[PDB]
Amino acid sequence: MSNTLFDDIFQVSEVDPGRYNKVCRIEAASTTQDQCKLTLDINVELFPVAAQDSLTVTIASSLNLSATRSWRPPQAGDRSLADDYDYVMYGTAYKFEEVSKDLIAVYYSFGGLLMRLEGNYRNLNNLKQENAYLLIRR
Amino acid sequence: VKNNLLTPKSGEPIIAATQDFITGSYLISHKDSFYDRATLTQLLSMMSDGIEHFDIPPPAIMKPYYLWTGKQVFSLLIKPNHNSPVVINLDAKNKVFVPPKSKSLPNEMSQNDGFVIIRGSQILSGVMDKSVLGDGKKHSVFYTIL
Amino acid sequence: MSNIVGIEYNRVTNTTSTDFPGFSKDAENEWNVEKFKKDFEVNISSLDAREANFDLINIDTSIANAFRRIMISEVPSVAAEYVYFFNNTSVIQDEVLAHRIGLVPLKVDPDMLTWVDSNLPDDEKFTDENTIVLSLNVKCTRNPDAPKGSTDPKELYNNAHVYARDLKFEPQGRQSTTFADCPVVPADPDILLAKLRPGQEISLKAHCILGIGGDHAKFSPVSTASYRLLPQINILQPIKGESARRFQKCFPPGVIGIDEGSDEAYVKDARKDTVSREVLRYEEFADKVKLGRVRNHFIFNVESAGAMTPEEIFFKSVRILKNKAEYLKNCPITQ
Amino acid sequence: MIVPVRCFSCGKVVGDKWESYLNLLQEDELDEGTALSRLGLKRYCCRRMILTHVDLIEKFLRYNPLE
Amino acid sequence: VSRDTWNTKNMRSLEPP
Amino acid sequence: PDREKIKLLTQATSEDGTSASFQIVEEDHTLGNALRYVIMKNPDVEFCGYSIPHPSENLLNIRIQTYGETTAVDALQKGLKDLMDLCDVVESKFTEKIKSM
Ligand SMILES: [Zn+2]
Repeated sequence: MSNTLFDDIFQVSEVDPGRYNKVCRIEAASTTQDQCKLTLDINVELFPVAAQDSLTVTIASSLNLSATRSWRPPQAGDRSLADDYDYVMYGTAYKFEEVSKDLIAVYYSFGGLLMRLEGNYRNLNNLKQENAYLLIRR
Repeated sequence: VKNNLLTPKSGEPIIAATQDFITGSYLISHKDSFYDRATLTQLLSMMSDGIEHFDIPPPAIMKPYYLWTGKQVFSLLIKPNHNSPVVINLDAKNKVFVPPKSKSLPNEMSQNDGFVIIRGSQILSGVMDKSVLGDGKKHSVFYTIL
Repeated sequence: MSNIVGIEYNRVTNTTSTDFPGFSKDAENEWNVEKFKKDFEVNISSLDAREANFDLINIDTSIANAFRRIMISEVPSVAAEYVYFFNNTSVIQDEVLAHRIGLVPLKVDPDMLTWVDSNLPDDEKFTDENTIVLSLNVKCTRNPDAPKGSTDPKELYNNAHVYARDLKFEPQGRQSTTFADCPVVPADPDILLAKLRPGQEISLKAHCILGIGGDHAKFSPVSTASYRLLPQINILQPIKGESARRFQKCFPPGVIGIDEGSDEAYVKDARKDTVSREVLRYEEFADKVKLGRVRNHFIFNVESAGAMTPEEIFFKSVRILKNKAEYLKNCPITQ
Repeated sequence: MIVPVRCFSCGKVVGDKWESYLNLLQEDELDEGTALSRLGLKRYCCRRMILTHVDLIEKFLRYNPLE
Repeated sequence: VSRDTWNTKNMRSLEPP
Repeated sequence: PDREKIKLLTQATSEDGTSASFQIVEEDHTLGNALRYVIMKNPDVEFCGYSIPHPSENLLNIRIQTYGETTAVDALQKGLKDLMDLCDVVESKFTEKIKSM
């Protein structure tokens, strides 16, 4: 509940594969938030995206609501987020930049799959930290 | 050899990746490259001699499958585990860099993977190019590690 | 995707197994027999004295390739190793003749020879349990009754062509009784070992021992041991009339057939199909066909050199894999 | 010089097919392709082993010094 | 064909030299 | 008692097991890849993988990393036994089909 740093419904404008066969840079404008734009690289082989479809994009930290140092998948029967989401990526917000007054852009890298999120008032929710899960459902 | 990785004429690196190494690095770091856990661990074992510990990071894709990108593979190449001190921060342009769709957009929003960003030894964007792994560039990964 | 290897016009996709726990949140496909034992299937398409075609279904690429590699390079076979030239007066150099004789495959069954130990002196190293001795004594003499203008050397001269059959088994001690029912003979006796003219003689004996294909190719018992993934052709949309004939010409003749009345094109036999992606270059069946390969369905074709049967070669390969696994399991791990 | 015993790539015995291939060419003449297919040389490596061979030993034997 | 040979015959050659 | 076949590489071994490199002589991709597949089918293994350090040496370093439940030696023994069972199943099916035909 309090682990979601961002959540919105986006209308996908463009989906173009630029010299790629399984990754597409989708462009999506928000619904009810006219200042909120979204550019996102998605594995369209696992999560196919077409033009002009509705995407629910949720940015969450601590998806699951030893000192082994190697990531371990959660148990199969674990009540967690991403159960109600088709496509989930894990990355890091590595840059915050201002695009104008009361409008900033936040950049995430999900292993090289980039995402640029544009908005105005999120200063108390989005931080430059490795803990950032991106959840998309259709 | 280790003390002479840079030519004294200009200081640019001269010992670096050759042709097939550059091609394989580019094919690994290519944005279409996704590896499951078994393939990733075999890649890391081949990268080492099977005698290096690797801290497997969380996969870039967590649903529907646990997939690692090739950029994560190369991030592990730079920094295999937490004991290794190599923390590299780098900004570089690949030799083929088509600019982002707008003049206002930052350089890593390039339409191709033409701009390399490395933060904390984590490759965030860009392919493993000749400008990043080859000779003559003072923004090379090996030049920075040196 | 999902177990089908994607065959595209420019690339091959989905070549990795993805059948292990850790591939997804559902930590399924963890190893257990009574699941592999129930899924795994063997389908023997044909069995001959020298060729076997069989299908390993629902087995992993790594295991099937282990079988193939062991067949090629780790199943032992008997081949000539040392050639002792009493006299070689022919035009072929002794080293070349020795190489050719070694390349000749012998129809001697292994497990009836013992592995040679090299830690012992030459005078005690070769035994009767250890070695097969084959002699070659051939002498060329001009045929006096040669027909007029008979250029052919076969009628012009006697023994002008040395063949593998000219190699004769020399039974040593027990060999006389153990190989009584099966005298060591060349699997291919028509191999042209050498060609001689009058006055040239070849006198040698060869010591044939067990060996390993990984050591020298002469010890490899398979002319070729290999597999191929079962091709899969999916016709997504109906193809009919004359585009159906054009579609049928993009595959080997018996692969896909033409339906009567229906007139649509349908896949008749994907096993007969060589994956040439000829249909993928025509931009009219682009949205109508999907080429694939079943990733865990293997069509093994084993052709023996002649020493053993291909089924015996394959069983020896699987036994070799099992035996090295067992030996490694029994070995104690040293620090 | 003389036909190699095995194909370089597969290891299939092709040294026992040289004379049969020659006889297919001369007696009851065939095309080289169908004569190679008749002998069982399916793979193009085994095909080239016979198709590209130059029988130089028959020419060397014209200089046999111990007649 | 279609007859086993490994069951009847002791595989001596498969021992490690 | 073959003490020179498989060795534990102590420099590449963690504390309390769960991470170890095993050097196996006279082995190559054949055993390496099958063993890696079988070991990766073990739910406790988080990292399996072999490398042949040099083609001129009959050598094979196989790296096993597990979670805290079991040790790399345990995982390796389990993988070897499971490969044994796999080969048993393949042998039984092949023998049955060869007999039947
Ligand atoms: Zn061949």
